[PDB]
Amino acid sequence: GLLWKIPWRMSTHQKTRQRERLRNVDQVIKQLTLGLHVQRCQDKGLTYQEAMESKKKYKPRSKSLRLLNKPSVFPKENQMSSKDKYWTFDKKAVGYRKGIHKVPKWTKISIRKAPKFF
Amino acid sequence: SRTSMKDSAGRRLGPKKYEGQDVSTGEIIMRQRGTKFYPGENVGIGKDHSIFALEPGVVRYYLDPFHPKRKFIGVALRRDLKLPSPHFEPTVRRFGRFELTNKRAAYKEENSISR
Amino acid sequence: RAWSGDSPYHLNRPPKNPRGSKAQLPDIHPIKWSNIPGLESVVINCFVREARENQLLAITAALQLQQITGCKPHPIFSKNDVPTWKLRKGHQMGAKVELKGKEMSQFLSTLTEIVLPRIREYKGISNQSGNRFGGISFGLTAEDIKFFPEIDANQDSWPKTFGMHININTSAQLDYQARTLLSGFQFPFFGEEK
Amino acid sequence: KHEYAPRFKIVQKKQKGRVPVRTGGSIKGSTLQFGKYGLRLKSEGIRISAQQLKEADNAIMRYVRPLNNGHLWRRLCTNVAVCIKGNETRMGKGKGGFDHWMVRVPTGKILFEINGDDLHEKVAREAFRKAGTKLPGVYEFVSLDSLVRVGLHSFKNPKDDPVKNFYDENAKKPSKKYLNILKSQEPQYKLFRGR
RNA sequence: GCCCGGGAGUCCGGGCACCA
RNA sequence: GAAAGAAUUAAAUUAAUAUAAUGGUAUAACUGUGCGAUAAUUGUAACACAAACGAGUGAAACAAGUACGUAAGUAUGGCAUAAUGAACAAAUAACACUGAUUGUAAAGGUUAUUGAUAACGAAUAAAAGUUACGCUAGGGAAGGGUAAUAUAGCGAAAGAGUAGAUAUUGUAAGCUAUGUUUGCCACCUUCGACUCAACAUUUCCUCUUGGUUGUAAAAGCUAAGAAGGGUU
RNA sequence: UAAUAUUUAAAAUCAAAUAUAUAUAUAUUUGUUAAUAGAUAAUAUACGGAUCUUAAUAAUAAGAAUUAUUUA
RNA sequence: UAGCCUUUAUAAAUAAUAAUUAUUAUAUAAUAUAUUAUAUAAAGAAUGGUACAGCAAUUAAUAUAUAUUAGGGAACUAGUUUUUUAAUAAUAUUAAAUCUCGAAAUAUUUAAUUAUAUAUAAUAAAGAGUCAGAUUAUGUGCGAUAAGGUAAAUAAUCUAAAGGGAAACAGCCCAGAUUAAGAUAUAAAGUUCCUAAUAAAUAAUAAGUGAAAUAAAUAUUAAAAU
Ligand SMILES: [Mg+2]
Ligand SMILES: [Mg+2]
Ligand SMILES: [Mg+2]
Ligand SMILES: [Mg+2]
Ligand SMILES: [Mg+2]
Ligand SMILES: [Mg+2]
Ligand SMILES: [Mg+2]
Ligand SMILES: [Mg+2]
Ligand SMILES: [Mg+2]
Ligand SMILES: [Mg+2]
Ligand SMILES: [Mg+2]
Ligand SMILES: [Mg+2]
Ligand SMILES: [Mg+2]
Ligand SMILES: [Mg+2]
Ligand SMILES: [Mg+2]
Ligand SMILES: [Mg+2]
Ligand SMILES: [Mg+2]
Ligand SMILES: [Mg+2]
Ligand SMILES: [Mg+2]
Ligand SMILES: [Mg+2]
Ligand SMILES: [Mg+2]
Ligand SMILES: [Mg+2]
Ligand SMILES: [Mg+2]
Ligand SMILES: [Mg+2]
Repeated sequence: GLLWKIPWRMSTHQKTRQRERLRNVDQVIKQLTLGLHVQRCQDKGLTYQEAMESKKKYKPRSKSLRLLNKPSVFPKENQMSSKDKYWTFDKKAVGYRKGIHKVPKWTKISIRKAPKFF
Repeated sequence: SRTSMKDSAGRRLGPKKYEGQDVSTGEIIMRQRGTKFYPGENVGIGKDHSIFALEPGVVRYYLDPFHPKRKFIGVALRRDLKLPSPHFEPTVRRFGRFELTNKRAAYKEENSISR
Repeated sequence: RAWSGDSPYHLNRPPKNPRGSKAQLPDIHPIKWSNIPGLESVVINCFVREARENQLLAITAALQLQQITGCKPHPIFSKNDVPTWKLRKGHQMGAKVELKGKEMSQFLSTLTEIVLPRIREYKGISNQSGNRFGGISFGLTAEDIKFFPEIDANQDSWPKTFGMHININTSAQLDYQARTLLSGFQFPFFGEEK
Repeated sequence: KHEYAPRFKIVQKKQKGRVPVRTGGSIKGSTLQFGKYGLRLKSEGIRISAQQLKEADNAIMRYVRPLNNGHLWRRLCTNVAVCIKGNETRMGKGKGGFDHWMVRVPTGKILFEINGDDLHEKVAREAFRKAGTKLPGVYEFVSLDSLVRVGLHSFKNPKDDPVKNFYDENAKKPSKKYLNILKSQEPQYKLFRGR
């Protein structure tokens, strides 16, 4: 019909970009957590520097942040597998897999955890 | 009838007022077929099994120990207090009538009686 | 039977119906001093089938029952519909009487001393007739009913007579016990082998 | 006797649906619960029609017939009725007429298994290969000690799994309804319900 | 609904209004 | 230790529900019974749900009277969701509201009720065809896609083949390719003959070759290369 | 160590890494084949095209422009 | 007509939008086996029955040198055994648009708090246009798991959107042009030349496979693991 010339693989450059994006997302989360921790420290009664130093850093309480922190639910880039950085689970593909770059707004969308065996 | 093609519209039944929400006496809370929810404190039930508020207050959904395997919707009279209210503690009533200060009005009220 | 909790679906599940049957069964308690077999009640049901046509027959049957027993029967209506036999619901057909206490004892005595003996070829109750929780049943033909005292005294009065079933409920846990008990009251069980 | 023609009372048409790609890792129908050697699906889930199944069955049967005390059992039944429109007709004017029966087969499911003291495993394997040729997927031979297909490039052993008691779990972390029931059971409530 | 023809009742066929 | 009572627990459920299906229902709405035929009453109905409007749905409360109930209370028809139809014009009653000079009336209005527009928001009380003799305004409100069918090929091999699946054959089922057929979609609005042919190869002949208990030879059959020339 | 019959797996197992008490234990995370054929029509080859696969002897010097995992 | 848009304005106006707290459990500390504070874990107030998961009940399917119920055939002298036929029961296994006993995420959604106020909501007086949409992705119905097909659902873009990339390109990937300027960050995409910009590392490939549109069963050859 109408030619949408989009390849089934990604170029190395694309892959690298994807990786970078993933890393950035992780970093954002990390930063958020750090901020929360330092706020907690300040509330308790410490300085900024002191808070930064502290061995026992506080985990976040809010559900979403906690979930993000868990690597079971939301892996970090170094943890993540090759097969999940550049492919998603498609319920109706051959091999039940599909290049992430096919997913509508893949540059914004985050999607790490494919199914366990698929 | 080679083709079918008939059907009725959706009935829009369901919860119309959620836990924590402030109702006013009369407001419909839940629409339903049958009683999936039962009337609780300060709540009435109409011909459709529609649950509605009898008093101004806050809507709550609860499980009543006295009635296992039944879900309740009720109106707590004020927000702070829980609704499957302690069985022996005195029942929190509203009264909710104002007194006729205006003297003429009061007089009129005094005068008026049953037929 | 309760469900094995080896899966989360078993959680709020209704239990499995008994391995053997659909219905649940009672516990058999040992026969001690507190729960010896005894006669509980005697139910007589005379479902006159010819009453599908003639409704007066039902009335006559009821009267006969009353005469036999000395306590008011209750009408038996046709509970089902079926075309093969001419049967339609809402039709009085026969009478049913619940006998208890002294009256039931009296009835049993009458059955044993007079009727069952007088019936020509009677070889006794069948041993297979156990309800299985200590209940026993047997029939009487239309002819045997003539042998009752209240009917025998006036054969002129009773042209038509109607056969009946007799059910006997006992405090027995099992059928064999019940039949033994019945034998004590002079009931011949020479009908068969258990 | 009628796995290929299930006798439903009300012969009713059925929406096409979709073949499940059991993502929670089902393992159900994927093990050979009777029989020695089996035939499993290796590829993506597929809709196998009754005719195909029958043909496969017949192919297998010729291998079994010779065996003394040898038999074949069929693990799946064609339960979904398929309606097909006449080729000549155009779009519209409702759904077509009942054509045939099919079965949705997930990725790792066993179609058939066999057994028969006499049979050499090689022969069985051959038979299953032959059967495969009649079916619309790609198939694999399974033995009594071959690990279960979960995904399409992933396996597992059913013996290695969490043997839980779920009542206990519930008790540990209870639902609201259960709690309510418990409360009700507790003395005062029981006393004062006054039904 | 009202009026006929084949004391009341049933069962049938005619009309006469109503026809917005 | 027994008898009786009060029960309680379990199971409750597809039985029953005026009536389809769904949701509910034993604390019963389900069943039985007493009284009662009364809430299948009368004015105001806030406020919600729903909702374009017209409509619809639940309904607290105020007042008037009634039924049952020791009382608490409960009843504004039916366990719930279908069971329906606007205005206009007519018709019947009530109202005391106007009464075209005044008084009566007529007529209109208010309240209550009646019959249908099922194309069911109903164009009129009242309405079918044909035009290839047609005309006007407009709209498009074989190609492209698909490959079910078709043709072609493969994989596996039931079975033929005087024996032996695989010389030659090759059921039904499998996997594909082509866009040469019959269709489907609606992006988009003529079959033959003559003349001249160009291109392709899935080759009919001619050239080379492998297989052929079915290559003795000659004729064949089948397969590989091959489009140079030719193909009434 | 030869031959032998399957399988193409990190589920299990092993290795490595991260988080919890911590030289261990617990929990999570990641790591398991490749070619060739099958392969095909009509204006013209058709990765967009050029073209790209490296080699001593010698280059102040080329060494994938493919596929997979990465770095700056 | 409502929906979506605009103009002017109103206020004992923050009602709007977004998130958080709200629950359960464990550990520690303090008071009276409870309450508070701190930490940690848990898909964490209330509403729900899709996926997934399941075969319970309902509807369907399979297997028994198993049990029962009768029948057919059979041996010896009606009794009996075996071979079974069907049904029911038992045990095991299975699936479904109109089965869900377990059961997500997304979702609907509440009060207070915090953030958005050159901001949002509500209302009042005025105006419109629109009511043949298209594609992409996801989950579907119809079709044959055909269609650049058709019908709806969710999101985006196009419609009405220029710019960079996808060779060319409505709908893809990024990004919204007030006007310039061109120093610095860059997005998606790329970096031998055409053509703006590149150097490395480890493997694999010898087919030009492949190099921005992956063609299947199957066969052959090799390689690992047991
Ligand atoms: Mg394009
Ligand atoms: Mg509906
Ligand atoms: Mg399923
Ligand atoms: Mg029901
Ligand atoms: Mg009622
Ligand atoms: Mg309205
Ligand atoms: Mg009309
Ligand atoms: Mg009309
Ligand atoms: Mg007309
Ligand atoms: Mg056409
Ligand atoms: Mg075409
Ligand atoms: Mg050729
Ligand atoms: Mg070409
Ligand atoms: Mg290129
Ligand atoms: Mg408008
Ligand atoms: Mg559904
Ligand atoms: Mg229109
Ligand atoms: Mg379209
Ligand atoms: Mg336009
Ligand atoms: Mg643009
Ligand atoms: Mg826009
Ligand atoms: Mg702008
Ligand atoms: Mg190439
Ligand atoms: Mg290509």
